[PDB]
Amino acid sequence: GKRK
Amino acid sequence: SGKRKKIRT
Amino acid sequence: VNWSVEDIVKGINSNNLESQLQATQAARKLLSREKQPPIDNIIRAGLIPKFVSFLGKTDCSPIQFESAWALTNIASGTSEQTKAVVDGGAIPAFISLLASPHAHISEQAVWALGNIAGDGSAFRDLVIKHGAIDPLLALLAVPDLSTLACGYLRNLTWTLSNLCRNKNPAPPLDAVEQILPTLVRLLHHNDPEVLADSCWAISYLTDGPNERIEMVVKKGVVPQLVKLLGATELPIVTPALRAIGNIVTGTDEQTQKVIDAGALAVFPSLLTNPKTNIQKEATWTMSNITAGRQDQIQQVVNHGLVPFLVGVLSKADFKTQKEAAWAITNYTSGGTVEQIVYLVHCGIIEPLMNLLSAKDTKIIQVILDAISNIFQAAEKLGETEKLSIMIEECGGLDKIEALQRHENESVYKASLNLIEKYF
Repeated sequence: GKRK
Repeated sequence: SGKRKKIRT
Repeated sequence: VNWSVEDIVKGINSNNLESQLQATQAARKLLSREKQPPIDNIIRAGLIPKFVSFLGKTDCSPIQFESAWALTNIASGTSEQTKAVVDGGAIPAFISLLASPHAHISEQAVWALGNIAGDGSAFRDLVIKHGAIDPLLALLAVPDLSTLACGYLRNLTWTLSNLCRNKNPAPPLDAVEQILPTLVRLLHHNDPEVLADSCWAISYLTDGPNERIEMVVKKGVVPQLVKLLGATELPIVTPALRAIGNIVTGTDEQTQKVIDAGALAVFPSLLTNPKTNIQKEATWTMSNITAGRQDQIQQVVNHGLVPFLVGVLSKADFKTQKEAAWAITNYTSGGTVEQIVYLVHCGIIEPLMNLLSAKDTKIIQVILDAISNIFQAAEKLGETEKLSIMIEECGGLDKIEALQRHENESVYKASLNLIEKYF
């Protein structure tokens, strides 16, 4: 999943 | 460019 | 020149506007000196309220200017120094000066408001509540930005970027919506400092939830951002890349707009860029692209970027190597068997194994997860043994066996599971  | 604050000299 | 604070006070306390002007200019010169400007001594002399009242002297424009410059420089300091300016009443007085017929006074007010807003979210929001946005944007409501003086436009862009900046909270949604059409226009301007600060503003606005990203992407700026990603000036590339990176942290559809705009064709250069921070932020961006859909992974493949990820894993600053490890774990979590096979054919195994010698627990966990995902793909092809041999040949089995006896529990569990199942 994405990592901000 | 990008500085939080800028002093005028 | 070189007045004492005592003499400045004496002149400012005279009942003589010209004596006050001369003393205020002397304060401005003291505050303008390159080394250790005596901000606190001026504050402690009590001069901020006088400066603030001088901002309102429409019949004496020179003293408006000198006091604006003095207060700009006081506000350029610590939060306590900026607070002293705000507590003097300066915000509405500067906003009133935005409408001055003297361009050098309007610009000085722009600058001061940028320092105040740049302090942090509370002063930013207070500048907005006093009504700064309308008159700032009115200064840029011209048919062609190129008719404005360059320094003035740069200061306007910089101040608008500080109204876009900071989090907890992010700027008011309605303020962002008000500013964005002007920011879009500034992003197409041809001055490098305007472009840099416009990019910084967009990078702030895309640093947050996907709804904020969407507000920016809907304005159609992603193609201009990708063009700027290609600029030769590092002050432009840095914020353009930060903004692109932020956008691909969003939905798969937001990421696809970056891909459609041609961004991946710039990554051969970004992933080999001599500036460490560019390589690191490019690899972070790649890791959020490889966390996307299989057809987006496929675009990474088609653009020839897997060899570049192998390169960054093999040799780069450690922080960049960590982002690369993340990019590989995301790739192998989301990819097809064919895509994962391709990764192995590009040489991922040996550099991955070499990074198991790092003293950072998180990167070890990430690499073990990736190795597991690759083994799963191998299981579906019946090639687990071939992969085991490859891992053993490059020294990887030794490193995993060692990791069985590791302080962190998740590391030990993962290593033992790998060995029992495949070795």
